[PDB]
Amino acid sequence: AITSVDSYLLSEIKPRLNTVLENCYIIDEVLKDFDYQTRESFKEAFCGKNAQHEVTVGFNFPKFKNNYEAHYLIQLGQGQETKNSLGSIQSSYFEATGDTLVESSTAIREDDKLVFTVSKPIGELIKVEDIEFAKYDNLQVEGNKVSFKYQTNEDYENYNANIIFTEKKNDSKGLVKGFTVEEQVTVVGLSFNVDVARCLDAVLKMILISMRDSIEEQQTFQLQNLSFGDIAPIIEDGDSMIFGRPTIIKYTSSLDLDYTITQDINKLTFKERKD
Amino acid sequence: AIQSQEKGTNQLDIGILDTGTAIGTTQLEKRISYRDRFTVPEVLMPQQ
Repeated sequence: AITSVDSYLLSEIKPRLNTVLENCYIIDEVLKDFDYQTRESFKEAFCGKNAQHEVTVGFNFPKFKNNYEAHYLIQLGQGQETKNSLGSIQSSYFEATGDTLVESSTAIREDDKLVFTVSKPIGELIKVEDIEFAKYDNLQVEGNKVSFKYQTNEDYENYNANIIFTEKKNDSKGLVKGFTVEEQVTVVGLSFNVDVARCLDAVLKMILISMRDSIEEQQTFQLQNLSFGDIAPIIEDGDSMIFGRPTIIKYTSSLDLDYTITQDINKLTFKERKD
Repeated sequence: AIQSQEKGTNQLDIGILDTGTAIGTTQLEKRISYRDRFTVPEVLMPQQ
């Protein structure tokens, strides 16, 4: 599973940043240490549902003009290989598996079992929220749905559960070959007003903190490290300077490829010899 | 009066940017100051 850190960063940042800027309480919590003036100015400009001004995020070298009132700029940076396993072997799988999904699913009644439906089939069930099925419940997964004994659990006929599971792709089996890569990605906020840049950097730090609970980087992009540069004038040739403070984010991910195996043994030929 | 008007374009990682030099000459008795602002309604500029 080749990793595109930049796209993941963008997808995590955009909705999360919009949600954070949606409400004032979270912003006030974030900007507790800042002075009244800059805090209130940033809140007036960008914060709130009905904010007239808006921030943006995008990759570097855009052929079009880019808004320099407040923008998050991303560039890919360097990368390095840090650790390897014997034969480049990372893991072995019997059934092809895709991404790990989290889905909410209300309990349902079936003639012998309570069940939960899901969007897609199941390759493996990791966890059901606040449940530890015993032998009596006889937890079974049958494609799309997971099921447990009806009678002794009948109080929970409409349990508002949620599920963490894994997609199923194929029944084939193979080996995972790959290594670990230690990658650096640079993120910088741009603004002709330095105070806006400072507040933007603080918001960036908070959303990076919040991201650590995300499933994907919990499973794929562990060992997050941060590093901040100095406030510098990005450009001097305009009528007014652009000010930005670059930040460097580090991640560790496992670049890997699935090598299928067609060998399947189903018969044995134990015979003696004579001389 | 205005001369040498230039629409100098710099293409960078942040994006494209319009900046250039234009040399002007005033009337008598007028004392301009740093970062004064002028606007020419007559002349229109294309942008995309």
